[PDB]
Amino acid sequence: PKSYRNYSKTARNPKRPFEKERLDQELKLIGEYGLKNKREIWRVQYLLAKIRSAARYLLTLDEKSSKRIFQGEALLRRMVRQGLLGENEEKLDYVLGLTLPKLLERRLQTKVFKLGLAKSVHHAR
Amino acid sequence: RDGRHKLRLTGGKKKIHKKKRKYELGRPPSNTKLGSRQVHVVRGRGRNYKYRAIKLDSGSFSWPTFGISKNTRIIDVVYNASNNELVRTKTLVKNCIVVIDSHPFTTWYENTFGTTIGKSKNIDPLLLEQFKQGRVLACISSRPGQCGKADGYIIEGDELLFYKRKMDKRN
Amino acid sequence: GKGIKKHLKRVNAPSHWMLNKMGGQYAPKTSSGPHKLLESIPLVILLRNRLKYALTFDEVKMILIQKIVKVDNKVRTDCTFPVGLMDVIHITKSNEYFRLLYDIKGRFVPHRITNEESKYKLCKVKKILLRKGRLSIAVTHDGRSIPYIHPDVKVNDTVRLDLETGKVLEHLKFQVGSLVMVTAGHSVGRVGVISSIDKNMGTYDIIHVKDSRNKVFATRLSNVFVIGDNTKPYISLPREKGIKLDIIEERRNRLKA
RNA sequence: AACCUGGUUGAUCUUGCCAGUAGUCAUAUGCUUGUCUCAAAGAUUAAGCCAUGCAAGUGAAAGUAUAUAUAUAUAUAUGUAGAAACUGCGAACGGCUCAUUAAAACAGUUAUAGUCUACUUGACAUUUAUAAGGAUAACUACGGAAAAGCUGUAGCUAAUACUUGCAUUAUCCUUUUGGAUAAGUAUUUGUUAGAAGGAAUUAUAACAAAGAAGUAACACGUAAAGUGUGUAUCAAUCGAGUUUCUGACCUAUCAGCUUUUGAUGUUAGGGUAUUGGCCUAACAUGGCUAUGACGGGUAACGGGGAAUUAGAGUUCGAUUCCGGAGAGGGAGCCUGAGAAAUAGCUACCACAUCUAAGGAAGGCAGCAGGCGCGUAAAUUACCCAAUUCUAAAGAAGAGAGGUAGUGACAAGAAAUAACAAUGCAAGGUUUGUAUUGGAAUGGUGGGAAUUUAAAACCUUCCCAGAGUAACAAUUGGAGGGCAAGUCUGGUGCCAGCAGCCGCGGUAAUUCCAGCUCCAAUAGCGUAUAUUAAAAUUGUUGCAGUUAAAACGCUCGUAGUUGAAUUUCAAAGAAUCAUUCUUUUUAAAAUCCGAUUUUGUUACUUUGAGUAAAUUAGAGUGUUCAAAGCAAACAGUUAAAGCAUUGUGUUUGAAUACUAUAGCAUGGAAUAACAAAAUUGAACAAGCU
RNA sequence: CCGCCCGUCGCUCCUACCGAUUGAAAGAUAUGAUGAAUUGUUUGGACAAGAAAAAUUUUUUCUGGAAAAACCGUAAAUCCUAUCUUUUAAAGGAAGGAGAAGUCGUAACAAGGUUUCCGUAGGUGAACCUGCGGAAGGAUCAU
RNA sequence: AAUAGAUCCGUAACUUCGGGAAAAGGAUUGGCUCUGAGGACAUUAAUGUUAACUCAGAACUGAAACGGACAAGGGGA
Repeated sequence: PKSYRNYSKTARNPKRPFEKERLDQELKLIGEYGLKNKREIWRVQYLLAKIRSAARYLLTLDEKSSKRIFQGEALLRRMVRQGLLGENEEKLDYVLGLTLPKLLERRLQTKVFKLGLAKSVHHAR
Repeated sequence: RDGRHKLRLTGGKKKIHKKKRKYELGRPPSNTKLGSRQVHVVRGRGRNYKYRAIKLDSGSFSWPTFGISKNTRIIDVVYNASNNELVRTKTLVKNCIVVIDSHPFTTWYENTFGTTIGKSKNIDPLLLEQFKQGRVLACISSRPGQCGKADGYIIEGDELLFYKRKMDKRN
Repeated sequence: GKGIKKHLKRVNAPSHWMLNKMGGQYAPKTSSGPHKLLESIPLVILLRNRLKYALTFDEVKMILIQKIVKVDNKVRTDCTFPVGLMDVIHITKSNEYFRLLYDIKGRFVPHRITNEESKYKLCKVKKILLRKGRLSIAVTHDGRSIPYIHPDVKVNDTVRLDLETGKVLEHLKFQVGSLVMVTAGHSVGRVGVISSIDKNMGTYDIIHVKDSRNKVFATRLSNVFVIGDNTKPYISLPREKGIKLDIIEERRNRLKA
């Protein structure tokens, strides 16, 4: 009967819809990464919250515990492949500390603008 | 016809869904009288046949102190531990007490032992007197409503004394 | 009515069949036969999903119509035939011999075997029944009845069976040195040496089994299969050799390539 | 993301609620809507009523063919097929719905040493024979009835339909070998003996009685002897019926229920596939209950799960899977391995169809579709190509299922531009900003490749095809909460707005409009319900002098809670200065100076057994993502690997969770219980 | 304090309650009565086939057997009665809430002009008054 | 006129808690053949002799009738 393939939301509404400083920060990010909607930044911070929750749960676990010494390097290698952490990074505190612009730097439009090709981020989009 | 519609252990009434199933069944009883041998066939679960006897005259009967079974005929039914209506209407059931012909047993004793395996059992007088009469008391051991044949063993010793006292400080 | 069900939903199918969610609504319900549905695979999925010889159930039927594939050196044509825990599958057109076995991850794999080895199947006796005449029959995991077994054979032993003649060749006991393969637990697929046997009165008997790298795992007595003595397994094993690895260090050998 | 804000006042600090805020795989509805992917969908109310059509059939070696057609050497032998019909199997699966149901169903955990079990699989049998009997369909002829999946009579023929019925083996002894002896599968009865289980009235064996059903009077052809069909018993398997323990929402303005009418138990029987008050007869007076019985309510099918979660929790679960139940409501029954079956039958009730009026026929909570009900839900479409089931099993069917149609239920990605030069503003020749003016690209139309059962969609290619890129984005607001106007007209306590506080009586920042601005954005409002907010249900974690709230007081049972006390330390290696690892030290049984067990439970630690889907999570560039469970690698055209000339190779589909109850398991602490004196032992010797 | 504020009585609207009417309706149980269909058993007995004889026909017997009938049982359905549940009509009665500048008084808040309040009892147009015993939340923390 | 005896079942409002009450309202009843229960008395745990009608249950039976005549409440609001 019902289809067996799943689907999930990728964004979460902020709640407290009219914080002035939150709106200003969102507009700054939107304008300086040239993205069409704040739904997109909501997706980015939803993903960021996912990674952060995984990281803090792992940090709660004691060192050399099996769950930590499996999932920690799983997550760490995923972040390294994504380019979110550098070589000087080795621990989970840094993946806890990575931020929204650091996540946004990896979008295609930002990368192509940085490499050239398009002279504006909106041109890249 | 089995399982439900009763009261709970606490005395409460249980609501009834799940209308009656076939595997609960509950066939009507067979009031097996004694008469010309006639049995019917009941097709139980799995096409297994059950022989429902309605009338029997004869059957296998065992002298257990010798462990020898001979076919004889049932003359009467005289006692049954359950409802007293069963003996009055002369129905054969599993634990019924019957009177059977003892001539095959006496003839077998004469033929093998002589006179009137683990032989030389010395018999007993209470059963000897019954043999001399010619009719002997026996207890059914099969289920005529299930196997389709009445069959049992001669009672002797303390159980014979018990049943004789119960049938006839007495009336 | 409420007779026997004759359909299997895909998600209700056994997990080790590895059938995909979206690949239809039903799974092939294995026909009744030598092995339980849970501890066997139908040869339709054996040579459609594992060997990839057939792409559809109709192609499985196409293979089966010609009396090519033989299960225990005899021709099988039922599409949903339970192949079972361990036995030989001979495909004559391609001239290949398989033994059905368990990987360390608890899944059924056809392991390549030689023609010489394809005549030596192993059967785990499950019951010893004496019938009329004091004649003894061993009932094995294969659902097979072997009359006139050697009186030394016990209820948890195993016997090497010749497929051509259907006769026992030798038997294997269950001492603390007999190597076994676990069949249905968390440790399905592991091969060990049996460290100890604990026999609880009236409940499941547990056995602790020592691995090659000296790691011990416990299991229920009914879920083991004696394979050999301490010297060597009497059958060949898949490439993992029944050696399970910790997941944290399977990753390292996956990465090094 | 472990959050708060407006409102009682002249002002203040509280309690306290109202209101705001966000989510909802949560429903409806309003406005709006250019793409693609993904896909819920007559559950809520009416398990209400249904026109029509379809939804279970089946013959490729293998039961029965002079209906009939055909082809080879020549009326001969082979055949190939084959309508109908008999026979066999299936139709007890699937699909739908959630009415009933409150220890019932279900779930985890057992038992069946208390049972049944078709197909399939392995074993393997006992008390005229160169091949036995009638009797029937199809068919033929005569018919009846308005009508039906109605059928009478007469005549023949088959069968794997129905029914009869035809070696031999084993054992004792002199001792390869000679004579001798015996002959029932299940099932039932009586008397006995007795490879396993945890425990046997077990397997099995002997004796004495019965005794089914069978052991082929059947059909086609594989190695350069086979198969099909059928058959007794055992075993396996697909299952099923009962069954152990434990687990459920609200209600005491339900406190005593059950027991003639079986309630609880014993005995004997009947019945069943089997156990059982399941039923019967006799007997006894039991059984449950404030740890909530018995009742009532549920807008209650249960669970896997879902929403919301910092942690606890609260709410939901008709609905993919599993289990249960039902086919308008009841009841009864046939066949069958399996049904108390409903696209099977019988009857009653309620509906309801045809009728020539005599009689027939029905069950959409199957797929579409219609009426009704409603706030509330799609096509009387295509196909068996995939998944899988049934068959006489390749070849036929399947409204199962798949495909498309409707579809702003939800979910994911993502257009409505981007860029160069002056004028203007800001700044030491840097940013923003109306003009031009060329690129770029979808949306769209057409052809094609492709896809597909066919078609459509996606993708890809080729033609056209954007300047007011008219290829024109909306929804709701602008006093505070809460982002955004003391801007301009109209109205003037009216109209109206306003979730709350409030605005409106001529200057209305709040109504009706325009402009501008704000918010979210192909989406945005509204209503209802629910979660967080709510530490305003508080176990974590509330409050009770005065805000609501200590019984008037004491006794007191259930419940909850309960002082201390019984085996303590020393010594030795390794990180950094400490931390960490190891041995013994009373008594009783074990091993000839040493070899090894020493209450029960809770609790706690480890395991075992854990269906998937969902969840967490490992891997994997579906162009990303939602996803899925795949995939990856050399190859303008062949090296290498291995095989003794060819064969692609490497893989992955993990792990975790799966109660609180049950099984096993290490345990020193903390808790109980046990044992412990108006006395109770142990040892030695003698005695029975 | 020209503050605030209480109650009766008038008028309107809304909600709920009591209510004679042996009120009404729909359900659900239980007993009783009748009782379709049907398992089983028995009684049956249309005939359909056998065994005997005469050289087209007859008797007897064996099974097998359809209508039909009876009796236990399973038991639909209908009716009576009783009880319970839900909904509901109603003369009249008596509340609560809301509304409007209505009428009468001044109960409380100041020692509110008789301090207030509690329990109880009686009385009065209404707020209320009075008796008895209490409390300070009193207008007294005090020879 | 309607039952009306007896046994079994069931019994409301109201109430001064005693009643109402035989409330209301149901079922059964003959004959025959049986079954079961209820006592007293003596011998060295056990065996015999003997008596009332009183209940309960079951078959069978009949023109479905049985407190067969007699006798004998009508109830309810």
